[PDB]
Amino acid sequence: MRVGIPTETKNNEFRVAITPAGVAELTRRGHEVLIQAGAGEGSAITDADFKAAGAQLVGTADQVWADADLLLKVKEPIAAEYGRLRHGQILFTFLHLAASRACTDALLDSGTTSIAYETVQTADGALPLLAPMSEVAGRLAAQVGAYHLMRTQGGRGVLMGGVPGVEPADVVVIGAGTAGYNAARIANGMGATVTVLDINIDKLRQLDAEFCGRIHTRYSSAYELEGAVKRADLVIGAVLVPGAKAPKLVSNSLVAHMKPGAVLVDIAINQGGCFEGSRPTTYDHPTFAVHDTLFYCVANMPASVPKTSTYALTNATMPYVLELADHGWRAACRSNPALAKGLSTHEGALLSERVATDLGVPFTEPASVLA
Amino acid sequence: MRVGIPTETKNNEFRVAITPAGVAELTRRGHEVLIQAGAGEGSAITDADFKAAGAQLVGTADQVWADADLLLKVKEPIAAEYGRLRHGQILFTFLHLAASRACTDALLDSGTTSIAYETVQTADGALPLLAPMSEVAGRLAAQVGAYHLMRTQGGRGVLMGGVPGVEPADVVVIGAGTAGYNAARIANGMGATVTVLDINIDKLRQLDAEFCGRIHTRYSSAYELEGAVKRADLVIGAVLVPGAKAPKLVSNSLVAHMKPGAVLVDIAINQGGCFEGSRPTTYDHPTFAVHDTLFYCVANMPASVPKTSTYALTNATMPYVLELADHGWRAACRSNPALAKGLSTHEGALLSERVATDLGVPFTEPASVLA
Amino acid sequence: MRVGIPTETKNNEFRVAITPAGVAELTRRGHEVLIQAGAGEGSAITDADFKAAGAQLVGTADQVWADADLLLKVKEPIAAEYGRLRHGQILFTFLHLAASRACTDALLDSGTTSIAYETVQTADGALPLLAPMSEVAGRLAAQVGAYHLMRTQGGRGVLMGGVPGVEPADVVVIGAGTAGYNAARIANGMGATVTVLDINIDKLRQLDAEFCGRIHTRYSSAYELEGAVKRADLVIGAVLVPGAKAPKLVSNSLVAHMKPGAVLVDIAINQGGCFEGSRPTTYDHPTFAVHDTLFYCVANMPASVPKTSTYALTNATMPYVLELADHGWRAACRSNPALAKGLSTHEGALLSERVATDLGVPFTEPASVLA
Amino acid sequence: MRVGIPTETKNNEFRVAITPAGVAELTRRGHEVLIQAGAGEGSAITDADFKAAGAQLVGTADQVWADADLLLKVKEPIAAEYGRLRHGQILFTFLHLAASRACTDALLDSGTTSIAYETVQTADGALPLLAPMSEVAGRLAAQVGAYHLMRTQGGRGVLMGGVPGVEPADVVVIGAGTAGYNAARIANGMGATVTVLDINIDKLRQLDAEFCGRIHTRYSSAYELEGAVKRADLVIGAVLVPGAKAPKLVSNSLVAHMKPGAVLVDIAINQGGCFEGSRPTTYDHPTFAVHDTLFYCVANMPASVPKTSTYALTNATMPYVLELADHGWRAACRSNPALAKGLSTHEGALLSERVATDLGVPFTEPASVLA
Ligand SMILES: NC(=O)C1=CN([C@@H]2O[C@H](COP(=O)(O)OP(=O)(O)OC[C@H]3O[C@@H](n4cnc5c(N)ncnc54)[C@H](O)[C@@H]3O)[C@@H](O)[C@H]2O)C=CC1
Ligand SMILES: NC(=O)C1=CN([C@@H]2O[C@H](COP(=O)(O)OP(=O)(O)OC[C@H]3O[C@@H](n4cnc5c(N)ncnc54)[C@H](O)[C@@H]3O)[C@@H](O)[C@H]2O)C=CC1
Ligand SMILES: NC(=O)C1=CN([C@@H]2O[C@H](COP(=O)(O)OP(=O)(O)OC[C@H]3O[C@@H](n4cnc5c(N)ncnc54)[C@H](O)[C@@H]3O)[C@@H](O)[C@H]2O)C=CC1
Ligand SMILES: NC(=O)C1=CN([C@@H]2O[C@H](COP(=O)(O)OP(=O)(O)OC[C@H]3O[C@@H](n4cnc5c(N)ncnc54)[C@H](O)[C@@H]3O)[C@@H](O)[C@H]2O)C=CC1
Repeated sequence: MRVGIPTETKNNEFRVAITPAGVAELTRRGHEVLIQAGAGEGSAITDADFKAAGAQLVGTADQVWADADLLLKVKEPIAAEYGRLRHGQILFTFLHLAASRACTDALLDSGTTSIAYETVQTADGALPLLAPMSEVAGRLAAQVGAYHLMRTQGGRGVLMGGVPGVEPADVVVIGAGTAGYNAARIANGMGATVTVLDINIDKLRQLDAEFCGRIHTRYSSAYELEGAVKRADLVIGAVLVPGAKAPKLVSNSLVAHMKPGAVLVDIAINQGGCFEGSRPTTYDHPTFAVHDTLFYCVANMPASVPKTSTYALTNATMPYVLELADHGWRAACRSNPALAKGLSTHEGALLSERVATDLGVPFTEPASVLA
Repeated sequence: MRVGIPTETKNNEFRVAITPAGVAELTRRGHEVLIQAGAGEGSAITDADFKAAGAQLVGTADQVWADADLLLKVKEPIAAEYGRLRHGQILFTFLHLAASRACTDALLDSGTTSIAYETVQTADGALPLLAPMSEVAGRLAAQVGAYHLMRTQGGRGVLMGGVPGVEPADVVVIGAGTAGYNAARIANGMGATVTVLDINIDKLRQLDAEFCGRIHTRYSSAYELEGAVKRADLVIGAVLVPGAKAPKLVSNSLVAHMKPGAVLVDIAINQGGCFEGSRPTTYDHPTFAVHDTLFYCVANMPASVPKTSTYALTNATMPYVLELADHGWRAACRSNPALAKGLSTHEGALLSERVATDLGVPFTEPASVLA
Repeated sequence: MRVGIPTETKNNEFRVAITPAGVAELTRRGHEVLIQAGAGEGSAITDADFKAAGAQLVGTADQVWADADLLLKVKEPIAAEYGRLRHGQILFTFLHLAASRACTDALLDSGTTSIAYETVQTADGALPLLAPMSEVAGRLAAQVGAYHLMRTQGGRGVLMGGVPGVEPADVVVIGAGTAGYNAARIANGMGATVTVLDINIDKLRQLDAEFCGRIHTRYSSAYELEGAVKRADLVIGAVLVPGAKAPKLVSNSLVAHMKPGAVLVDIAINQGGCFEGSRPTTYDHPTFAVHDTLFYCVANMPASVPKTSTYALTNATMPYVLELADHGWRAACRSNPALAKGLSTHEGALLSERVATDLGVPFTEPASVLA
Repeated sequence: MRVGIPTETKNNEFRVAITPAGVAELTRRGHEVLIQAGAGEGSAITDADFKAAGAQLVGTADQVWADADLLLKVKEPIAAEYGRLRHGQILFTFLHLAASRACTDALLDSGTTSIAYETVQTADGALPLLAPMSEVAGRLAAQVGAYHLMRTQGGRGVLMGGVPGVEPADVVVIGAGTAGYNAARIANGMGATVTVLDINIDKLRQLDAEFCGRIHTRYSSAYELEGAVKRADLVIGAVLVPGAKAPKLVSNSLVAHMKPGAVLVDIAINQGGCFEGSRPTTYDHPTFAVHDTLFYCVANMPASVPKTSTYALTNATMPYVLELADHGWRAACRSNPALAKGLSTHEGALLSERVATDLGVPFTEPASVLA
C-alpha cells in the first residue's frame, strides 16, 4: 500500500511521523512511501535523507492525503486539514477526540478509518504509544515550570532547588503516571521539594520506593490536594483516564488562594485540561494569567524537542505501522487487541465508548465493524 | 553611622542589599538606616516591612547616596550612578572591575572607599560572599541552558535528559568551582550527560567522589577541552581566578565546529567572559547568535530569583556589614584579613593587585592605606 | 605510672574508660593499671578479660582514686566522687564545667590536674575526642525522637517516615556539626523530612552536597528558626561553641506555639542545653512535659549503647592516654597543642578562658602553668 | 443504610475506622452514619469534626452495634464485644481468625456477616487493605527494635548504625513482603547491616535491585536462616501466607544460641507469630524474656501512630466501604472478586478455606452463599 506522511502544520509542530529507518523498512516490505517535502526538516531529517531511504518526495500536502492509503501524522487534523480527510483511508495519529467535538465531527463526516496513538493499549492497560510522549511532556513540564518561575518571566522569582540555607521551590504534581512520574523526577533532580498526589495508592508506593521517600506522596483526597496546591510554587497537572476528557481537579477558586507568581502547568490540556481555568495555548503564546498565577497549557509540548521526541515516538509506533501497512486495518486490529483499542472512527461511526460518553454522542461497538 | 540602600537600577535587577532582619540588627546596634522607597519591592520586601524593622524610607536615590556613610548595593554602579559616588563614603557591593575600565575609573575619580563582595576571601582562599551567587548562577545556568535548547527558542531541539532509548543532552561545564559544580549538579539532575573540566585535579576528584563517577571529569588540556566542546549540546562557562579578568578558553573558531543549535552559557561573563565571542547581555535580551550557536551572557543572573538570591546574598554579607558599620572600614579591615582582601579603591588609589594587572593601571599596596 | 579506671557511677552509665587492648598497651610500656572490679561489666568486658590484659583488679573505688597517678573516667565526677579528688593526680575525662559550677569548684578545691576530653582540639578546630560521642548522640537522638513520637509514649503519634500517601514526621535539627549531621542523617534514613539550621553556611553547604538536597538546609536566622520549630514534630538541639555553655535558642514561649505531642531532644544538655526549658534528665526518667510538648534531656546519651560507645570513645582517647602516661601531663601538653587545649584545672587554677567567662570566675593562662 | 463506627477498645488502640472525609462521602450518597463519642479522639479527630462531616454522635457503644447495618472497626472484636455481634449485620474490620478460635467461634455463633480487611485480595494476589498496615508495622519494627537494643531497655546495648570505626547492628528480616521490605528499608536507613530471607527468590531479586545490593538477600533455607539468626542483634519476623496461621520458623532452641540481649520483633504475631516462643503482648507490656533474649509481640503495632495509620488505613478501605454501603454485602461481593475474597462468616458458616484448615473446622464454599 501507499503510506503518506505530510508536514505537520500545528503551531510549532517540529516532529514527523516517520524516520528514514522506518521508510527503509516499509520499502523493504514492498510498500510505497510518499512524503511532503520539508516534512522532516523540523526534526533535522532532510528531503535527501528521506529520498535515500526509499521515499517518493512530493511537493504538496493535498497530494499525500489523496494518494496515501495509510496516513501517518503526529498530531490531530486541524481546521485546514479537515478538507483532506478521505473515505477508505487509514489515519494513524494522536487524536484527543474527548477534547474536541469539531475534530471528531470531521472524522465522522468524512467517514475515514481512524485509529489513535493515544488509545492503543496493551493487555496490562499500559498505553505504549502515548508513553514516550508523556515521558517527554513530564520532563519538559519541570524545566518549563523552572523557567517560568523566574521573576523575569512574570513568575514568583524562586529558584527550583534553592541554594544551601534558602528554601527550594515547592512542586506539586497531580498524577503518578508516566507524565507525572517524569515531571517529579526532573523537578526533584533540580532540587525542588516534590509532592505527588494520586488516587491509586500503588502508583505512590512505586514512587516511594524508587526515590526512597525523597519524593513525597499524598493520597489525592480533597483535603490533601487543596493543601498541597495552596502551598505550591509550581503545580503540574498530569492525570488521565485512558482516552477520556480530563477531570477538573483544581478549581479557579482554589487558584485564587495560591501564592502570587505561582506557575501551573497543565500537561493534561490535550485531553481537556485538569485545571478549571486552562485553555489550549501554543508555543508562541504559552502562558496566560489566571488570578495572580501563570498558567501554561501547550497541547503539543514534545514539539519543541523533536530530536528527542520524533525518535521517542517512532521507536514506539513503527511496529504498529508495519502491521497496518502489511495487513490492512481490519486484519491488523483482528490480530492485535492492543491495536484494536485505538479504533476511533470508521465510515461515520464512533468506535470508542469513553469518547462517546464524554462528547454525548452515539457509540457503536468496535467488534461490530471487525467482522 | 548611616547605612543607605538604594533601589537597584541595573537591567531587571530585582535584588536588594539588605532585608528587614538586617535593618533590625543595624538599628539595635545604634545605626541609622536609610532605604529608597521601592528598593525591596522586587524581592517582595515592602516599604512597610522595611519601616517596621527600623528603616527611614526616603523618596529619592540621590538622597541615600548623599547621606549614607556606608552604602550597600548588590550590583556595581552604572553610568547614571557615577554622579552619585562621594568622598569619605564606603561602598560595599559587587564590583567586577577587572571587566570594566569605565566603572573602575569612576571609583578612582570620585575618591570613594570601596570594598567588593567578590574579592572578600577567607584563609582557605574561598570567596564566601561570591559563593552563594555562584551557587544561584550555576543552578540557573542548567535550567536556562535546558530552556534555550528547545527548538522553539532557536536552539537544537534536544531534551536535557532524553527519554528511555533516546540520547540525553551532552553538557560540558568548564570549571569545577562553585558555579560549575552547581551547574553540573542540576544538569545531571535533569538527566543530561555532564562533563566537567578544570585545571585543578583536586576539584575533579571531589566531583568524582560526590556523584560516584556519574559526572564525568576531564583534565582541561587543550585536547580534552576542544573535544568536549565540539561534542556538546550545551557548554557552561564557569572559570575564575579571584577578582581577575576571565581567561579566553573557547575561541570563536572552535564555536564554528559546534553542532548547530548548541547553546553556550558564559557564567563568567561578569568577569569578562571566558568565551571569545561573549559580550554582556541582559534578561530582556539574553541571547545573541555566534556562528550557528546561541550565546547566553547575563552578568546578573541571580536577579531573576530575588526570593532565593536576596536571602542567599544577605545571609552571607551581614556579618561583614555589621563589622563595617560598627567599627568603620579602616578598623574593620584591620581586624578581618578576609574583609581586607576586598579593598578595591580609596581616595584615587586602586588597591587590588590583580585588577591593576588586568587593566594595566597603577597598583598601590592595600596595607599602605591601612596605617 | 599508675593508671586507674573506676567503675562509672552516673545514672545508667554503662561505659568504661579503657578496654583490654588499652590495658595491654599500657603494661607493654611499663605502666601499672588498676581497675575497679565490675568497672567494665556494663560494656561486657569481664574482670577476667581485664585481668588477662595485665590489669590489677581492685575491690574498691576509693583505692583506685588514691593509688592512680593518671585517672581515666568517662563522665565528670559526681557528688559522691568529690571526696575522691586528690593533689598531684591527673584526671582525664568528660568534664562539661561551663554547665556545672559545683563540679568546677570541686576540681579547684581538691587542687587536681585535670584535662577534659571535650576540649582537646586539633589545629583545624575539630574536637576528636568529643566527636565520636557526638556521633553516637546524634544517631540516638533520631531513634529516641522516633520512639517518643509514638502516641503510647505520650507524643504526637506520627510515624517518622510516614507511609506512601501519608505525610512523614517533620524533623528540625539545630546545628550542622557532628551531632546534628548524624541526627539528620539517621532521621532522614527513617524517612522523616529533615531541616538543618546553622549559623555557619559552610556546614549547610556540606550537608547540601552530601545528601544532594534531600536534607533541607536553612540559615539559622531568628525568622527561619522560629518557623521551623513551630512546624516540627521533632526538634533536636545540637549546637556548640567548644567548651562553652550552650546558647538558648528555643524559648519556652516558642515551645507554647508548637504542635501538641511534639518531642524535643536537647543533645546540648550536657553543656547547659540550648532549649530554655531544658534541665538534666536521666535514662530512668528521660522526659518531662513543657507546655504541650515532651522534652528529652539525657546528658550521658551514649551510655545506653556501651558496646558501640565504649569502643568509639577509647579508639579516640588511647593515643592521648599513652602520651599522658608515658611523659606526664606537663611534657605531654608541651608536645601536643591539641592535648594542651584540654587543660581545665591545676592546683586551684581554672585554665580554660571560655569556661571562666561562662561561670564568671577567675581565668588563668594555660601557658603560664606549662613552664 | 446505617454505618456505625464504635470506639476501639483493644489495648492502646488509638485508630478509628473512618475519617470526616469518609463520613461526608457516605452522607452524600444518602447513608446514615453513627459514631460513638470519643471514637476518633485517639487519632485527633474530635466529636465536633465528625459532627461537621454529617455524623450522628451517639453516647454508647451498645447503640452503634445495635443500630448499624454496616459496622466499621479497625481491630477484631474482643471478649466484651462478643455480646454485641448481631444477625443481618455486616462487620468490616481486621479479623485474624486463623490466630483465634475464641473469636472465630463468636462470629459463627452470632451468625453475623463478616468480611476481613486482611483477606481482601486483588487479582494479582496483593492484599491492598493489609498493605498499608504492613507498611506501618515494618517501619515501626525497625525503630522499636532500635530502641529495645539499648542497654537501658534490657537489650544488648549496640547502636543501630554503629559509628565510624565501630560495627553497626546486625539485623535479620524474615520475609520480603510489605512488612519485611519496610522494616529492612528503615533499618538500613538507620545504618544497620540488614539481611532479608524469603522462600520467594523474586522478592529478594526486587530487594537486590532497589537498594543495589546494600540490603543482603539470602534464600530462606534452614541453613541460611539458622546462621543469620545466630548472628543477629535484631530479628524481625515478617512472613505470611494470606489469611493463614504463620509458620513457626524460629524455634526456642535456636533462640538459646543467640547473642544475649538480642531483640526479636514478631510482626507476624497477629496471625499466630512466626517465632515458636511468641505470645500476644500489648503496648503497655510490649516485651518478655525468652532465654537471654527480648521478644516484642504487639498485635496492634500501627496503633501507636494513629495520625499516620488511621489515614493510611482509611485511604485504602473507603472505596470498599462505599461499595458495601451502596449495594449491600451480597451485590458488592458479586461485583468485586477482591471484596469477595474477604468473606469470613455468614449465618454460622466459615467461608475462608485457609482459616478452616488452620483451625480444623468445617469450611463452606464462598460462592455457595453468593447466589
Ligand atoms: N501536552 C502534551 O504535550 C502531552 C500531554 N500528555 C497528557 O498527559 C496526561 C497524563 O498522561 P500519562 O501520565 O501517560 O497517563 P497515566 O495513566 O500514565 O497517568 C495518569 C495518572 O493520573 C491518575 N489520576 C486519574 N484520575 C485522578 C484524580 N481524580 N486525582 C488524582 N489522580 C488521578 C491516574 O491514577 C494515573 O496514574 C494525559 O492526559 C496525556 O494526554 C501526554 C503527553 C504529552
Ligand atoms: N553571571 C552571574 O550572574 C554570575 C557570575 N559568576 C561568575 O562565575 C565565575 C565562576 O565563579 P565561582 O564558581 O565562584 O569561582 P570558583 O573559584 O568557585 O570556580 C572557578 C573554577 O574555574 C577554574 N579555572 C580557572 N582557570 C581555568 C582554566 N584556564 N581552565 C579550566 N578551569 C579553570 C578554577 O580552578 C576554579 O575551580 C566567576 O567569574 C564569577 O564572577 C558568579 C556569580 C554570578
Ligand atoms: N547528651 C550527650 O550525651 C551528648 C551531648 N553532646 C553535645 O552535643 C552538642 C553538639 O556537639 P557537636 O555536634 O560535636 O559540636 P559541633 O561543633 O560538631 O557542632 C555544633 C554546631 O552548632 C553550631 N552553632 C553554634 N552556635 C549556634 C547558633 N547560635 N545557632 C545555630 N547554630 C549554632 C555550630 O556552628 C556547630 O556547627 C555539644 O553541646 C555536645 O557537648 C555531645 C555528645 C553527647
Ligand atoms: N503486628 C501488627 O501490628 C501487624 C502485623 N502484620 C503482619 O505482618 C505479616 C507480614 O505481612 P505482609 O508483609 O503484608 O505479607 P506479605 O505477603 O507482603 O509478606 C510475607 C512474605 O513472607 C514470605 N514467606 C512466607 N513463608 C515463608 C517461609 N516459610 N520462610 C521465609 N519466608 C516466607 C512470603 O514469600 C511473603 O513475601 C502478616 O502476618 C501480617 O498479618 C501486618 C501489619 C501489622
